[PDB]
This record gives sequence, structure tokens and C-alpha cells, in this order.
Amino acid sequence: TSEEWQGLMQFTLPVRLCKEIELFHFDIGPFENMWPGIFVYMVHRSCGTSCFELEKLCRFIMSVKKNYRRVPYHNWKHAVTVAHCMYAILQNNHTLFTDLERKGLLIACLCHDLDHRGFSNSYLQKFDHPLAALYSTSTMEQHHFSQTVSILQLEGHNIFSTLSSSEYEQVLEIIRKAIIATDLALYFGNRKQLEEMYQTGSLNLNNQSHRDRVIGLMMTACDLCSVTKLWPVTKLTANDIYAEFWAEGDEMKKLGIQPIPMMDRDKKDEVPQGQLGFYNAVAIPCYTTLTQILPPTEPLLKACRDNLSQWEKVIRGE
Amino acid sequence: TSEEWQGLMQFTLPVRLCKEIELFHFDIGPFENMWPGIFVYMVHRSCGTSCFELEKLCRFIMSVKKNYRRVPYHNWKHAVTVAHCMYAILQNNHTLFTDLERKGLLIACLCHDLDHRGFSNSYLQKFDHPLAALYSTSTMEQHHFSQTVSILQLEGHNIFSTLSSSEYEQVLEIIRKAIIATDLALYFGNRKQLEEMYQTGSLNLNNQSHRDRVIGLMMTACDLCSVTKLWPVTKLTANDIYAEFWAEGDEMKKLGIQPIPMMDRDKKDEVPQGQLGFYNAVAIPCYTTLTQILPPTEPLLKACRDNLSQWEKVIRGE
Amino acid sequence: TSEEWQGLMQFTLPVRLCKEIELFHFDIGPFENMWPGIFVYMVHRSCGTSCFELEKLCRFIMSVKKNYRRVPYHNWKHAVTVAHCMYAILQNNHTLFTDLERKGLLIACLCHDLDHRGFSNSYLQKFDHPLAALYSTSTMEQHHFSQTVSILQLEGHNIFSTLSSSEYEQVLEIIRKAIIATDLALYFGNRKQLEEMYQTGSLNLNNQSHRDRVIGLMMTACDLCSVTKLWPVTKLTANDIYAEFWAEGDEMKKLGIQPIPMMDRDKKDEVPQGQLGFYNAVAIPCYTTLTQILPPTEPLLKACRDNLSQWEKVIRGE
Ligand SMILES: COc1cc2nncc(-c3cnc(N4CCC(C(C)(C)O)CC4)c(C)c3)c2cc1OC
Ligand SMILES: COc1cc2nncc(-c3cnc(N4CCC(C(C)(C)O)CC4)c(C)c3)c2cc1OC
Ligand SMILES: COc1cc2nncc(-c3cnc(N4CCC(C(C)(C)O)CC4)c(C)c3)c2cc1OC
Ligand SMILES: [Zn+2]
Ligand SMILES: [Zn+2]
Ligand SMILES: [Zn+2]
Ligand SMILES: [Zn+2]
Ligand SMILES: [Zn+2]
Ligand SMILES: [Zn+2]
Repeated sequence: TSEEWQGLMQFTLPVRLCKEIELFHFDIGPFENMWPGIFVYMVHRSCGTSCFELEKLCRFIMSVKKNYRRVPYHNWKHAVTVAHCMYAILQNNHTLFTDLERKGLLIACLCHDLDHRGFSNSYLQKFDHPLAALYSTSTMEQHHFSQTVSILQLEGHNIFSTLSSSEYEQVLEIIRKAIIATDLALYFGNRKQLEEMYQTGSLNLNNQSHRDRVIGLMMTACDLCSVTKLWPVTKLTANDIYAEFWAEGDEMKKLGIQPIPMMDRDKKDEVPQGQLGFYNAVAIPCYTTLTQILPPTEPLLKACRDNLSQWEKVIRGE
Repeated sequence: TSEEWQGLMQFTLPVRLCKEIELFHFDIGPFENMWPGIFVYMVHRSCGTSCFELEKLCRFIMSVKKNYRRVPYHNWKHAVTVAHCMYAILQNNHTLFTDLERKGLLIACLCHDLDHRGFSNSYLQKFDHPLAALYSTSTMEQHHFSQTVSILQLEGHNIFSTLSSSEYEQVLEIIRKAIIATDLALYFGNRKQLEEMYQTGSLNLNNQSHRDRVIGLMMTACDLCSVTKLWPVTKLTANDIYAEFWAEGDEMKKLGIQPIPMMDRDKKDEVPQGQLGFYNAVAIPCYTTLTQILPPTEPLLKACRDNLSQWEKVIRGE
Repeated sequence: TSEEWQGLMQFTLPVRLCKEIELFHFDIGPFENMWPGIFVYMVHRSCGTSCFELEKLCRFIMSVKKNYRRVPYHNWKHAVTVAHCMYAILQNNHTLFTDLERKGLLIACLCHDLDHRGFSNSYLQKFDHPLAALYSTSTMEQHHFSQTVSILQLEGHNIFSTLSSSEYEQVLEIIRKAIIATDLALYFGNRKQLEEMYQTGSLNLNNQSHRDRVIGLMMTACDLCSVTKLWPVTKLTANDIYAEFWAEGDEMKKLGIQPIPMMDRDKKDEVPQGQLGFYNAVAIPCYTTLTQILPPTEPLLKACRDNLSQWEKVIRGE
């Protein structure tokens, strides 16, 4: 049979990639046509060679790719990079997650920014975009999930077709919650709640609502993982992130609204301080809390701390 | 019937766009997939919901879009922007124009830069481009009109198929004259003639040759409308315009010909003075004459004057 | 018949292009859709109007075009530019080459960088790219030839189908050797061998191994021809070349490896000196040796010397 042939197959990457893909700070490289193979490899090791029908999975991946746009940062590369961070979290916390959760989270990560234009929810609201009228909160993230479902509904694209309806509904809920959690506006309340539950000892991974929160934080951690790479990667990725911010800032000015300094290309000198503020208020607390809840995710925090030191070095002019 | 269903339909934009589209200084935004809807809305309000068969119009628009190139300034965005300026002129001078003229001018504006490479007529002549051998004068503009006719001749693309042959020939003439008028080399003689006719009182909109001239000036005014937007839009658009000039300047240097300072990227410091010269010699007289002939177009002149003040502010280092 | 109709046809370029295409320092221009016609013209003058079936040749050219990537320098424009330099060498040494060699070398030049990503062999090795595992030496060049053969094997794409098998095998060998010779790592040993054979008088164009070497040097000379154009072209092309180097340098840093100064975007100030070093160690000796072997290629050397003087002028701050 088809599932039998797939059970005998072994997907391999080049030697260097096989070794370094296990590292949290792994970079997926500039060869776009290798990314699908990298994702499939990650799925095979974390879930198993029989989790998805290979032909369907490849079809799904290429359709997802086609629905990411040619923008500086929120592109196809970002999707696969976020998926890799989730892979590393899953592999280092392997006894914690179900089969469905492992399937769902890698797929959710790949799909989490589908059809992103490179603008924030705030801009869409201010521009009075049709999407903002349809989704009052988490505008883009609700759209990302809608795009995911549309791709799954295409002929030969339902990678979950072997699941029972019960399991199908469960994995789609996992995916929906995970994608919505990537709305950074929801992160602040989530981390604060998780911190309180961790300190009191009420935090229980057997409680579904607690579990959803932890997954939500994992999604933030993966989404922000540019700050957890080695310095050369972290610095170069920041260029792409700010390219998008400045473009939004330009568009804000066109609406007659002065953008925040983060999005203003006339205030490039304020970036190092802005980075310091971002690490202190967002990135460091994210990985600190995640490390508390999941100690094997420690390397993410260490790398984030190291990049913080590097930005401080920039500020001093060193 | 089909025309009956269309008569009952109402096309609407988001609330902010409905309000601000009526403003001369409106910016169409960075969401490309909203531009076709914006154009259709403008056609519906200025001409009527029964001027074009909707399915044919949409097919036509997408084909026009496909025939604009990915260049910094003479692109699909420019086409829709010029069309909007014409919409605002038409709406504020609504008793003056026939049904055919309103149809023709919006379509002419959308098609006026079809297949533009981002190079001027002068460069094509000097490079000895096949187009320059075919069209000795108004080289690109003659090509734009030829592209328009080619699109109209495609199956299911003749948006004027309901017109009589007499009316069809009239609208195509309106379109041809309007597109040729966007050759800025022809503007100087046209404005000068219009100024003389306005001062003597010989200018008569009932005279076809006079009428053609006024339409020609309207086309220049719409074509140049970047200088009539608010300062943030005007300044950012100037970046795109000069990107193309510098690219042509590079190509001129490759032919062994020193380009004019306007096209020389080594002389970026001369841009503010070059802008002052452009407003004084071209933009201000254009909108001054247009305002004299059509007083409701006044906001274009006011905005042009304000941008002139801003460029003077740049020169002073303020 | 079909070959008879083609024998009566005459392909012509615009007047300026017909004249200036014969010059070694000719620039092909920014009009992409004219490049196929330029190549066909060169083939017709150097080989003959009956060397290729026109319909097959055009199909082949468009497929080759489709398999070049949108990279700063190793793109479709580079392919046609290298082909032009070969055309000029062939035309000025017209009694030396067979029909097969003229066919082969122009096609080899057009195909010599097929599917280039803008990265060197060294980067692919260090990234552990699948291609490096398959081709241990001349990694990209072996891939370029493989892409060439794949295009020729497509239906209606075998432009050499009229050749006998013997001749077909000969032209494919000419093409293979020529493409492999564009590996600049192989150039240094080749030029050194040719210099020794020239000085002793052992160099004999009737010896196949000697002939292969000379063709190899011709391929280097054509590949590097940016340094043989007039200064404005040479300077602007250098921008594209370094754009690719800096991108590779960024990727090297992402692997945790400090790149050589040539590829480091933080060391832009070292470029003029790097250019001086490149001309002295690579470009000048290449064209000096080529001019010794083929005196009519002299203009390439003169232009290279002139560009060397220009870079020295930059260093002095003049
Ligand atoms: C590496 O640096 C960053 C990475 C990042 N990665 N992902 C997301 C962001 C980022 C994206 N947007 C953010 N917002 C959006 C809303 C904006 C307001 C609400 C003021 O419109 C506040 C800032 C914030 C705070 C961060 C982010 C920001 C970064 O620097 C500020
Ligand atoms: C906002 O600034 C401009 C907007 C513009 N929008 N549209 C068109 C132009 C522009 C385009 N080209 C122009 N020409 C072309 C011919 C050129 C010669 C004839 C010397 O080759 C003279 C300048 C001129 C004078 C203006 C134009 C120029 C502008 O600044 C000079
Ligand atoms: C116009 O300037 C150049 C044109 C060029 N055109 N083609 C190729 C190159 C070029 C491409 N790569 C080169 N290498 C690749 C290997 C690299 C090592 C082996 C150190 O990785 C040494 C430099 C070298 C020496 C030259 C080249 C380099 C140039 O400047 C250095
Ligand atoms: Zn997102
Ligand atoms: Zn994201
Ligand atoms: Zn034009
Ligand atoms: Zn225009
Ligand atoms: Zn090469
Ligand atoms: Zn090459």
C-alpha cells in the first residue's frame, strides 16, 4: 500500500543540516527550494513518517508557500523559521505533547502569517480596511486562520483527512488558538497570567485552559525567535523587521497620522534604544517565563540575553 | 436580465474611503487588490451603474493591470491615482461633460501609461529603440494608445460594445487625444494657447478644438497630481519619480551621453532646487491656468502652492 | 521548405545597434525583450542563417531565459553580455574556428550561468548544499552544464537535431569544456600553462588540448568582460557584482564564518583597493595573455588598462 511504502522511506538532509537543525539557533539558509524538505524532515522526526501522506503534505506546503507574499519580513522564510523553533521546543519537551498537538503546532507555525501584507492590525484599523470591519480584534491573525482553512478545503489538500471528525475538530482548534496567540497584543495578559500561576503552583498542564496558555506563550516565543539566534543572524533579521515598520510608518504619514518612533524612518538613530526597550519589556520576560515553565527551552533565553548585551554594546558606540 | 441585476446593485467602499475619495488630495493606499474596486466605484458615481457591463469592466481592468510593469513610478498605482484625480475634476465640474467624455476620460487615465518601461521619449530616441522608428513624436504615448486598442480588441474586453459605431469612434478619439496630451512636451504649447484664449475671451467649450485643449490640460493636471497631494505623500512619491530618472541617467551614461542634472544620481543635492524650478516652470502654471478655466479645481492649485512652500523650506535647511 | 524560407530572410537590428554591436565594449541595453533578437542576430552573422531552425532557436532561448534567476549580477543580462563578447572575439578571429565551434561557443556562453543563485562554489561547500555533495569540484559550473542538457532534452528544444550524432557529441563536448572553464579557480593554472606554451612556441591551435585551453581562456575573458567596457558601464556593473558578494558575505556570517573582505559589506571602503588587486592579479594577465594568442582581441586589454587607471584615480580621491 501507499502508507507501507512511506513507512520504509527515510528522509535525510545534508550532514551539516542534520546536526545543526537540532540547535535552537539554527538558521534555515537562503536556498528556498530546500525549505520544504527541511519542514518535512522536522515533521517526520517530531510526529512520525506516518502522520501525513507525503504527496498531500507536499501539495499543502507548496500552496501555503504560494499564499505568502514577497514582503521584507512576514514572508515564507519567516514561516519556516517559526516552525523550526517549534520543532526544537517539541523535541526538547518530547514527553509532554500528544500526536495531535505535534501535528497541529508545526502546521500552525507554517500557516501563522498567511497572506501577510507587512502591516500591523493598528494600520488596518486606521486605513479602514475591509478586514478590520470583519474582525474587530486580532484582525490579521483571524485572517491567517481563515486562509489556513481555505487551503485545507482545496482538493487533495486536507492533510488531516485520515483523522476522525472528533480528532479533526481538535487539531483545528489547536491550530486556531495557536495562530490567534501570535497576536502580540494578547501576549502581555497571557504571560502575566502564566507567571502568577507558575509562582502559586496552580499551573497545571493537565488543565486544558492552562495548557492553551502555555502553547500560546510557545507561539510567541517561536514568533519572536529572531532575538534568539546568534548575533550576526539577529542583527541582519532586524533589518528586515524595520524595513516593514518604516513602510507602515510611511503609510501612516500618508493618512495624516504621525507614527510611533519605531515605525519612523527619520528616527533611525533611535533604533538601538528601541531594541533595548523591546528586549526589556517584551523578549526577555517572554523567554524567562517560558524557561520557568519549560526548562529545556533555556538556550532561547541565554541567546536573548546575549543579544541584549550586543545592543547595549551598540548604544555605547562599541 | 443582466443589465437589470446591475441596476439594482450598489457598490460601496469602507466608510473612510467613501468620504475621502471625494477629496482632491486622496491617496489610494498600499492595498493593491482594493484599487480595482476603487476604480469601479468612481466609474459608477461619475458615469452610472449602467455605463459598463460589470463582468466586462472587471476583465478589462485586470488586463490593463497585467500590462503595467513593475517600475518605481510609472506603474499600476500611478494609473489608478491619475484616474482618481480625473474623477475629482469630473465630479466637481459635473454639468460640463457628456456621458461619452466621462466614460472615455477615466478609461484614458487608467490606460495612459500602459507598458511603460520607466524611460522618457528622449532616451528611446537616443537608444534607437524600435518604437522611436515607428513613432517619431510622442513615442511612448502613441504606444500607450496602441496598447489600449489591443486590450479592447481581446475577446470579452470591449467595454464599449454597447455603443453605436459612431459613439465608439467618438470615445476612442477622446481616449487617443487624452493619452497623447500626457506627452509633457506638448503641454507647454497647449497651456500657452489656453492662457491667450482665456484672457481674450475667445475660449469656448462649445468649440471642439478648444474643448480638446482643455481636456489636454486636465490630463496634464491629473498626470502631475503628485504635487497636489499633502506633503508627506508628495515627498514620498518624489522618491519614486527620481528613482526612475536616475535609472535613465545611468542608461544615458552607458550610451556615452552625460544626462541632465535631473537624471544624474551624483547630483542628489541639486534636487530641492530642481523641484523649485519644476514647480515654477511647469506645475504652478498648469494648475493656475486650469483653475482659471475650471474654478472648482482650485484645491489642486492650493496644494501645489503649499508643496512649493515646503520645497523652499527644504532649500533653506529648515 | 522551411529551411528555404529562412534562407531568404534577413534579421536586422536598429541602425545604432547594427553599428555598435561590432564594438567589443558594446552594452546590450535595458530593454530585455530586445536581447533575444540581439542574440539571434549574432548567431546569424557569425554562424549563418541556416545554422539553426529559427522556431527551435527562439523556443530554446526563452527556456534558457526562464531558467536564469532574478539575482543582481548572475542573471539573464549577464548571459547575453558574455555571449556578445564571444561574438566579437569570433568575428575578429573569423578564419580560426569551425562551424561547430561557433555554434557551440555562443550557446555555451548563453547557458554558462544557468540557474545561478548568486553564491560561489565556496559558499555551497560550506553550507553543505546537495550540489556540493554531487559535484566536488566546479560545483556550480557542473550544474550549469547539467541545466543546459536538460533544456536541450525538452520537446522541440534540441537546436542541434540536424547534426549527425558524431557532430552532436562534438558540440556538446565543446559546450561542456567551455562552461567548466568559467570556473575562475581553473583559470589561474590555464593561463599559466598558455603563457609558457606561447613563450616556447609549443602552442599549436591544431593540437586539440591546446585548442581547448585557448577556448577556456576566451571563456574567462568573456565572463569577466565587465572590466572591458567603458568606465560608466564598468563602474555600474561593479555595483551589481558586489551586491552579490555582500549577500554571500552576510550568509557566511550566518554560518558563523568571517567572510573575506571582498564579501564583507562592513568594509566598503576597501573596494577600490580590492579592485586594484583584482585587475593586477586576474583581469590584466587574462587579457594580456589572450591578446598575445589572439592579437585582434587587443581592444579588451586596452579597455581593461583604462579601467585600471580609473580605479587608481578613485584611490587617490580624484
Ligand atoms: C527585533 O525587534 C523586534 C522584533 C519584533 N518581532 N515581532 C514583532 C515586533 C513588534 C511588532 N509590533 C509591535 N507593536 C505593534 C503595535 C504598536 C502600536 C500599538 C503602538 O501601534 C506597538 C508595537 C511591537 C511592540 C513589536 C517586534 C518588534 C521588534 O522591535 C520593536
Ligand atoms: C515632482 O517632480 C516632478 C514630477 C514629474 N512628473 N512627471 C513628469 C516629470 C518630468 C518628466 N520629464 C521631464 N523632462 C523630460 C525631457 C527632458 C529633456 C528634454 C531634457 O530630455 C526634460 C525633462 C520633465 C521636465 C518633467 C516630472 C518631473 C518632476 O520633477 C522635475
Ligand atoms: C569587477 O570586479 C570583479 C569582477 C568579478 N567578476 N567575476 C568574478 C569575480 C570574482 C569572483 N570570485 C572570486 N573569488 C571566489 C573565491 C574566493 C575564495 C576562494 C577566497 O572563497 C576568492 C575570490 C574572485 C577572485 C573574483 C570578480 C571579482 C571582481 O572583483 C574582485
Ligand atoms: Zn503575525
Ligand atoms: Zn509571525
Ligand atoms: Zn506618460
Ligand atoms: Zn503618467
Ligand atoms: Zn559562472
Ligand atoms: Zn558568468
